[PDB]
Amino acid sequence: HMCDAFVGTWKLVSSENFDDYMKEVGVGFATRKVAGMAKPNMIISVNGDVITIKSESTFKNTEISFILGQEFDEVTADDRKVKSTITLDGGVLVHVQKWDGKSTTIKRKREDDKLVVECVMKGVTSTRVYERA
Ligand SMILES: Cc1ccc(Cc2nnn[nH]2)cc1Oc1ccccc1
Repeated sequence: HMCDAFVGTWKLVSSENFDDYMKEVGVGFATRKVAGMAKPNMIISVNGDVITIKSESTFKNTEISFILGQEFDEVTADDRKVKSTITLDGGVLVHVQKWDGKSTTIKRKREDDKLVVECVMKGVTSTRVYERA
């Protein structure tokens, strides 16, 4: 029941400061522009201890499956090869990606009927708000 409130299909409805976040991460111009247009559907499911998060959009379709606290390899939508660990901290899913001596954290939170995604790279945060699809 660990992620009950996250499970479901969610659609992006707003984004703030995402271009700057992507710049800070190192994403190039053309990828930033096409990625920034995307309105993904995020599909979260749980089967036993395995959590799956899919992101489907015109830009890219991605899928990760993981166990909390157990590091895994991820190829991000912008093609970084990262080492990821996802944990639950006080009801927030905290996803840390490490690559090339850099780090970024993506937090997913349930707030009212929304799922809020906060992405941080050094001093730069972006907030992406999803609603149930
Ligand atoms: C690369 C990347 C970094 C951070 C985030 C933030 C995020 N995670 N979940 N919701 N938003 C998304 C990223 O990838 C995508 C960008 C656009 C469309 C599809 C995927």
